[PDB]
Amino acid sequence: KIEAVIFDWAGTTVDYGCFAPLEVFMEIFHKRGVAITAEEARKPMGLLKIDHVRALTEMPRIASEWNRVFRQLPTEADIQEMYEEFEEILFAILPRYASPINAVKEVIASLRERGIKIGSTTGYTREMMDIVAKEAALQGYKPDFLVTPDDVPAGRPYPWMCYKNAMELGVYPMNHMIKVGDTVSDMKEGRNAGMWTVGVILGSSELGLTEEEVENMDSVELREKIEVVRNRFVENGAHFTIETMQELESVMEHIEK
Amino acid sequence: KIEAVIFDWAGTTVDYGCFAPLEVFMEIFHKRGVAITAEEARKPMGLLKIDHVRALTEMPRIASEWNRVFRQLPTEADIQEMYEEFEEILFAILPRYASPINAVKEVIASLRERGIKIGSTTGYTREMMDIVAKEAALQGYKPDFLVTPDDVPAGRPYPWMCYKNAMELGVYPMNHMIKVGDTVSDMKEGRNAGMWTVGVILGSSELGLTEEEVENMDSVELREKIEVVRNRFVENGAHFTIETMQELESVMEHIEK
Ligand SMILES: [Mg+2]
Ligand SMILES: [Mg+2]
Repeated sequence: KIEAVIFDWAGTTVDYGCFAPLEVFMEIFHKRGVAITAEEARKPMGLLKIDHVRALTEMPRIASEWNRVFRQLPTEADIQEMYEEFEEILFAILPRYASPINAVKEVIASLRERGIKIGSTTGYTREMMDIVAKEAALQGYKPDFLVTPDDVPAGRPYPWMCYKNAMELGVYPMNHMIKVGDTVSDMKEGRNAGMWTVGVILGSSELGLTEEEVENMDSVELREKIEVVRNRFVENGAHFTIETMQELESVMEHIEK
Repeated sequence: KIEAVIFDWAGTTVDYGCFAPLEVFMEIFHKRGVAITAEEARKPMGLLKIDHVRALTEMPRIASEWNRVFRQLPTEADIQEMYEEFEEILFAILPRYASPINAVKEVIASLRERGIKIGSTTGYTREMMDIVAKEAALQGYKPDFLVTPDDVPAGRPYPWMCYKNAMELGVYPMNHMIKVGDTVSDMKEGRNAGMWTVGVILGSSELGLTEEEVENMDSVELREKIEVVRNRFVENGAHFTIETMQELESVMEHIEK
């Protein structure tokens, strides 16, 4: 029944905990004397990078501190300067985050043996993806297809990129495909496309932890942050949720019944 | 609630009985000393033209007859040559086959007044549609969007053309769109695409009759042929069937339940 699985990139396939963008947003502000925290930086993590910045700008705690430094509130010009800077820095360090999350590679290998096609969509622009995809392929991961917002009329949560994949992979109907992501938007997109939607937890942008803090966190404590997200997913359309990609072929087996 | 209707062209919105291609397909085979019947000629109607030709040669009855006449099955060269001919003959007559089927325009206008999007897919190439769509517009019919196989990996039965229509009209999921066509390939295209599928009988390729033949036929005989086409559309996936486009609106309402 299931002939293809469509994977997201950041916090699903690579970039454990999806920090690259977080790391950058913090820098552009820190260098302006208005240092923000991972929480509020990740707070928006889900909309256009351009609008993501503007969001931080309108965050009362940040807005005030900005008006303290520059003796004035952010200007549409500032947003545009901070956005240009965001990209330049992101391009620069994107390679350092393009490593396949330790579990994933073997999983992909297993699915390909079952004759199951591998697709993918993303929030990163084609420019960014070129860089991310290149480093990931060297490091062992390369989907059969990839699409970015640039390829379509609009990115997430629209199902456009998902249809493009089905088109190229040659798979139909949409319920013969699974969408796997690490954020609310990933769930929306999956449903809007009429496909089986799943959500990874450990290493997601939602769980926001690094491999380090995960391997060295209080079990009880961690087993709780996992739920604030696993639940968070189902509350957005995830026909299912998995702590790790190691549970993927299992969900497939379930679905196919 | 439905938001868009994707109409096929010939036999559905224009060219009553889809006659434009008919004699060209029979002519190309008749020059080789291999006669075919309209039924055969019409079987693959709706598919991309080159595919339609290849499909004809695939047909046992025809393949055997060709093998017997030439002492070998049809070749890619044969196919490619007949196609080159098919195009020459078709192009010089296409303008004469872009007239809207009688009451279709009232329907369309009614759909628009209800805020419904109008998309379309076809088996004709982009070059062919240039002629057909131009003439159709002058005669008052012009959907919001048009898609030929030249815009996607493949034509019918694949649901690719339907997805582009969805991307353009910005409608999702596919279950919010209805597909209307006059052939078997139109039916398989709707179910494959995951939308509500409908087949129109009077004027359809499948009915293969002209307006004269339909208004001057033994009523009893007529209702009987309608039944075969009808049974045929369903047999191939149609969710509902209608005799004319006047019924469409009503089937939409039924579905909205
Ligand atoms: Mg992501
Ligand atoms: Mg037709």
